Parts: sequence; C-alpha cells; structure tokens
Amino acid sequence: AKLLIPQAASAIEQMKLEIASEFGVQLGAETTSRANGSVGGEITKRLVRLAQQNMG
Amino acid sequence: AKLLIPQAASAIEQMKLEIASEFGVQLGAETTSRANGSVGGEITKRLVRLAQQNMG
Amino acid sequence: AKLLIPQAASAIEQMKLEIASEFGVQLGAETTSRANGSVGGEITKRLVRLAQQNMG
DNA sequence: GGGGGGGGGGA
DNA sequence: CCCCCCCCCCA
Repeated sequence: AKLLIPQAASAIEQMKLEIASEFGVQLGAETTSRANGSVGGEITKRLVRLAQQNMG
Repeated sequence: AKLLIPQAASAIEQMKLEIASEFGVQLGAETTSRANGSVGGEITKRLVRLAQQNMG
Repeated sequence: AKLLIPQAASAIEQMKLEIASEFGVQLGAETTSRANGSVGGEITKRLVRLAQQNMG
C-alpha cells in the first residue's frame, strides 16, 4: 500500500478513519471488498478533488 | 465527462495535452485504447501526488 | 465497468461478444478506441430497442 | 477483490 | 448508457 509520497502516510491515515465511520465501514480482512474498497474510493476521489482545487 | 471541479477544466486540459506530448501519444479515435488510456492514468497519478504533497 | 444491473453481466457479456463477431472487431487494449467503442454503441442501441419494445 | 479519478470512442 | 484502457487508494 505504498504511496507516491510516504510522508503523507499520516495525512491519509486521518482521512481514512474519517471516511470509514462516515460510510460506517470496518476496515478489516473480515469485511467485504465492496466495503474495504468504498473507503479507498473516497480517499482517491478527495485527493483528486483537492488537487483540482489547487489548480483551478 | 464532468470533472469533480469543472472550474479546473482548462487546467486539466493543458495537463492532458502536455502529458500526451511527453508520452508521445496522439489523442484520438484512431489511437489504441491503451495509448489514450495512459494519458488519463497520468493525470490521476499526478493529481493524487500533488494532493498528498500539498497536504502531508 | 459496473453495469446499471450487475446481474445482467452474463447477458451483456454474450451480446458484446456476438456484436464483436458481427463487426469483425477484436476487443482489446491494442485495439483502436473507435473499434472498441463501436461495440459499446451497438450494445446501448439494442438495449434501448428492447426496452422500448417491452414497454409498448 | 473493490471503489474512485482520468483518456479515447459508439449509439 | 455501453466498449477498451491507465492510474490512485482500501483490504
């Protein structure tokens, strides 16, 4: 799960737990894919949205 | 083809065209889906990276 | 790629293959976006036709 | 495995 | 809407 910028590990980590509770999902191997994936989906969606903001 | 932040359309377009040149691919109907697709993959990668950077 | 109705996956899959054959198009990354796209166009066309028929 | 963000098409 | 891609991230 390496990132482009490892120094951001802390950042995403916060946003991760944030989105988790929002959708009400428990990031664990005992959970479905559509559940663990929905999180990573929102994370990417937000990172993109922010980047598009600092360019508009 | 609505973007998350349509106000960035012009910025992402210039990014698209510049990446196409750097990649040597000529965007178009007659281009392979792989070549066209690669430009879109770079946009997301760079946007995600820039987000992580200017954040964490 | 998640279709409106995932359960239709198998059916659209067969229609796709049958359309590819009629068109003489080989679906793939190295195939032009136009050739690949042509197939998706027929699929939507036939689906809309079926819906208009079984609707009166 | 999944979700999301982009690229190029066709109907 | 469907087709073919590429990328990011979660697990």
